[PDB]
Amino acid sequence: MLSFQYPDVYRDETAIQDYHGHKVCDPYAWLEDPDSEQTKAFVEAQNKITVPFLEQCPIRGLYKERMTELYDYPKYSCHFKKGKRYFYFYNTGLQNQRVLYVQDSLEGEARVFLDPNILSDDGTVALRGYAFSEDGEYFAYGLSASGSDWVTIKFMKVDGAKELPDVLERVKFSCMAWTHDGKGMFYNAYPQQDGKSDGTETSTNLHQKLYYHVLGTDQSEDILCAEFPDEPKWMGGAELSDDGRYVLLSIREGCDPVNRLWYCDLQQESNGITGILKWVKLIDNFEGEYDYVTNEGTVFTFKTNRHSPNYRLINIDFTDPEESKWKVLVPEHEKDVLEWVACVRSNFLVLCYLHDVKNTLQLHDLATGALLKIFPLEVGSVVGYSGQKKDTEIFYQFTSFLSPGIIYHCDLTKEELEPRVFREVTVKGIDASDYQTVQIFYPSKDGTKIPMFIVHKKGIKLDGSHPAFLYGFGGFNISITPNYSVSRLIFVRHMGGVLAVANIRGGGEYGETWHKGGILANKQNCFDDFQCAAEYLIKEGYTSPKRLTINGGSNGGLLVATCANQRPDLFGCVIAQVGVMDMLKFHKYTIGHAWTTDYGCSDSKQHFEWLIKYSPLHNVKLPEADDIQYPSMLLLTADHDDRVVPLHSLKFIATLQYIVGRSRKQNNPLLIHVDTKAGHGAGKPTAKVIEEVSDMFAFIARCLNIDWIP
Ligand SMILES: *C(=O)[C@@H]1CCCN1C(=O)[C@@H]1CCCN1C(=O)OCc1ccccc1
Repeated sequence: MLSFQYPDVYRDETAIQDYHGHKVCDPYAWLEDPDSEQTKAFVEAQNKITVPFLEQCPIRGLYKERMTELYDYPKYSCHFKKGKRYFYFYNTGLQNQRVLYVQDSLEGEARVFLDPNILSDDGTVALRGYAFSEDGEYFAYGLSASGSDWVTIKFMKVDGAKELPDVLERVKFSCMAWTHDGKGMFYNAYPQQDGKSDGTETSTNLHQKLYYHVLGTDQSEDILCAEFPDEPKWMGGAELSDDGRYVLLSIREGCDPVNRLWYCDLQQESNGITGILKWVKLIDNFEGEYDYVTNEGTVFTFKTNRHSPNYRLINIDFTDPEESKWKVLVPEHEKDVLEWVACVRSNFLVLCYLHDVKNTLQLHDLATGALLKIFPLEVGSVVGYSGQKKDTEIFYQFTSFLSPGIIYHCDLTKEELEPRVFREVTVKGIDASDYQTVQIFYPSKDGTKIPMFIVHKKGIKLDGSHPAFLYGFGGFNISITPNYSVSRLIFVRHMGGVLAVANIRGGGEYGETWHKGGILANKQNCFDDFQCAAEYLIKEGYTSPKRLTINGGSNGGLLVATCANQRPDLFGCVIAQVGVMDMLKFHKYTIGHAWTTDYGCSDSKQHFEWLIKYSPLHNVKLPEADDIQYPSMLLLTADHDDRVVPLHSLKFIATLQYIVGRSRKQNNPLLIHVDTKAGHGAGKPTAKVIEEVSDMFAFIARCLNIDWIP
């Protein structure tokens, strides 16, 4: 199998740090500098062995060809109205980036409004955020290059798609909100910093501020509206109330679903937006989340988790703000999570719930909160929606494991609300009726029942002979719901595989309690839950250890890397994408400081004690038993991944190759592929997406010796 030799990698044996009395050696600390000749040489040498390994077996070509054929289907976003026009995103099939279209009426001819594809040869410049002025006549849009979180905001006049001179730099993790007078827009920007700000730097991002840009002026003239100099990690995002009277500021610190909520009655400004606004600190702590839904005068409707982990809707009257006075409009459900809420047609509320990891959609009355209509959906997820307060209709997109998705439309002006299919596309080549999706609940180590979806060809024998692909994330209140994936379906159909997704703790599937069950001191619950999912698939006969592959990205990369260290005997292959591997230093780079709410921080003695036990980089160790080696492992990262700096994967693979790779019993490959002109993943062009999945499945195919099934 292995016809390559791992590259020489210098070990700085003097790199020792004391963590509250615990000495930790970091021999590859030098890989933290992306710009050094040493790090660049390291990346080149790794890619040098990884690429030929992935490209050698013709199965990569077969997969790539089938992926290009099957992924080539029309992809539409929900239509949405702004002013007197309708807009929608659309990709004919294989365009690198989806294009934004505009039409003057639902029946009118559409025309290209904004095509990101012409901004680069390889589709590496992508739209990242946008906002139309209240009247829909002006448009602001963010552009990111090479996958970086950094954004440059540009502007256009909608009538005639005219490019305007306005350009905003140093924008990142930014809100985009126009004042209803159409004069300008609020946005966030970071102070100037030494070195690069292109996605290849590792510099921590602090002191984000809120600015107001007046259309037709230079950015140097922008008004500073809010800043938190004594709290470097605070981030304040603005949004205008539906009536345009109030600017609502949501201040966050970390990744927990909580925020301070301050407001500014624009009518009360002495002379417009001229400097720091007269903020009224309605909710001035980080004890709960308050997500604006709508307001009627001074009565504000918010979605909250304040003493309601499954979320609920409350009305806070700015004129009688005390908590004891808040009205509960839609009480918290016993088990179902209220995911999001939208106000449409003035007095209707669209509520989307997650019931056992499946979405439900319903219409409620704004005044009473009473249920009015249930919008029927098959088992799956609602991944798109449109319908603001002044709109008289809604569009929503549904997807599932076996269906590319349906876009529905409902005219809310009709006495009898009847949702209708507005757009639907089927993928020729994947007959959804040949497969079935089942949801089971398995007990974890502590007995907690964890949901898991399994997708497989109908009528298979549970004899343990099938290759399996198990996916998990487990963290940040993120719910892993059903979604359509051509790449995974090719694994099922053409590689005879079984797909599994485990809804492990740390996610938001069962509200904030589920989230808390997989963070801080309890992070190990995530790893235990996932390992138990693998054991369930094995015990029930869906697969066997040597045929099992586990995959996860970012926090999911951490998930699979830890599982490889803790239970190498349980998996045959592990693909960790853009994963956090150095749990002792993650907080030091870019936006990593925000993740301490889920993981803790090594600066704390108590936290260090939890972290050191599972940190991937610090737990690589040769399996005790002679008959056990590490599973085949592939780490995937990119040079502009400024979300999770690539040094995580670089130090981790150096460690894996040295400690485990050098052992005689280790025959399974331990590799890394670092892509160029790409980042964490958002905005990645179709061409790159195709290459990435082709790499993943070719790796699985080679390592597990799986034959292609025509
Ligand atoms: C991938 O899971 C990485 C590593 C662990 C957390 N994470 C993220 O990307 C998190 C979770 C999804 C969003 N995110 C993030 O850092 O967003 C940036 C941010 C914006 C605003 C406030 C705080 C953070």
